[PDB]
Amino acid sequence: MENFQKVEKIGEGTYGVVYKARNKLTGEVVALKKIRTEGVPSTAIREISLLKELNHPNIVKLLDVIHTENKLYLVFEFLHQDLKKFMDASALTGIPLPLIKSYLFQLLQGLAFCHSHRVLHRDLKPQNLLINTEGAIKLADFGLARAFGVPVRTYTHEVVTLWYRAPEILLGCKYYSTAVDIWSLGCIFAEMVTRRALFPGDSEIDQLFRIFRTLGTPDEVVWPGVTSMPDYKPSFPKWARQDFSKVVPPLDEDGRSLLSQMLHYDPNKRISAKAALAHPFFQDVTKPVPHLRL
Repeated sequence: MENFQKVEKIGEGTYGVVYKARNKLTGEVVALKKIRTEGVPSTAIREISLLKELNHPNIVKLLDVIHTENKLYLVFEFLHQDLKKFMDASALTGIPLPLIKSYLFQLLQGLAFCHSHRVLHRDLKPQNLLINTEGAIKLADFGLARAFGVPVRTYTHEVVTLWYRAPEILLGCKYYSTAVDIWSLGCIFAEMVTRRALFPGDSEIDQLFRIFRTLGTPDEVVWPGVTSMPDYKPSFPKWARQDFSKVVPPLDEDGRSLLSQMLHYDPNKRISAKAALAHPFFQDVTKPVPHLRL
């Protein structure tokens, strides 16, 4: 750490505490994440290391991976604000549609890039979407999920957010696909629009039932194979699907259409990041600048 000039805490991540730090030599200001060890898995080291090559305007750059004394530190490019803070800040008037559309468009490009490289996020949420004064938005922590493992109960017992988890994950499918990220982003899109989380579950079953209550309990017609999923129970209540117009008012039909394809139950039917970028909803996309108070 003596390589940095007085580092200061700025939050708690899934794996550990996140600090803002300045490199004593380069003068560069960066984000420093200490990963919470049994000597740290070599398997994880090589996988995380590969992410250093994933460069894209909409992906938070992984600068370095430092392994020392059973300790793993990840050095990332620093951005001053996250979408969760920005949404809370925009709570009164709501984020303007052009800015919501620009952010969604950029996030889909970031997802398309990662997915075309066989890298999945698996834990997307407003907190790991960082923005800057230029109107850019970037995905943070891509690939860390598969690199390490699924969350459970951190040293700080930090309550893991389930709000953006895809249904196939909740129903016990062990083989996650790129579709889980599209689901999460759909949930985030809905949240920017309505200013309220779409599915704020307080437990895994409550999360699943909130999804069922809004999109309808899935069956073999809409999701072939769903009744044979590991955690599926014939006892799940059967809720009828609600009208999308009631889901994200007052989003227009282009937006409602895209969200519906992002929220398809069948991971195989769910729209890919690539196809989503070509949806009519983005026909008039622009890049407005947000008003950030740093």
